[PDB]
Amino acid sequence: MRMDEFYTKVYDAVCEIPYGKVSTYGEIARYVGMPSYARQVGQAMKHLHPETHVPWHRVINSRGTISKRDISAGEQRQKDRLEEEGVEIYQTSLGEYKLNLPEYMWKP
DNA sequence: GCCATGGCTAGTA
DNA sequence: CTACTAGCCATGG
Repeated sequence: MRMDEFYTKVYDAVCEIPYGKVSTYGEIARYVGMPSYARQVGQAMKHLHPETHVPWHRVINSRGTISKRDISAGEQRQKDRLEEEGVEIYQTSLGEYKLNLPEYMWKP
């Protein structure tokens, strides 16, 4: 399998998500049959124009937190998205937006 | 050829 | 609970 097909598969998947629930970079590389490519899933999302109707925000690291993404402050748009999604979000000791991971994982 | 990034994971201290 | 490991891997200079 080449890239770009890859990219799409992902995108389609991240639309397969149910409003409210979420998944995980790894939990998606694993799925589109490309287990190891978790890190590329981040990038895939990193790309994306702001004009999209794709559910970027509702996706996280296996830690069940908003990944750092060092270069950004959309970490907030991601937050202010799901407290909008009804998903309850709790800020954390020395920073961090975390939340009950397994209330919201996704299943066929 | 190289390394330096990256929205990563899964260990084990 | 945190911190710091291995490994993983495009992508671009």
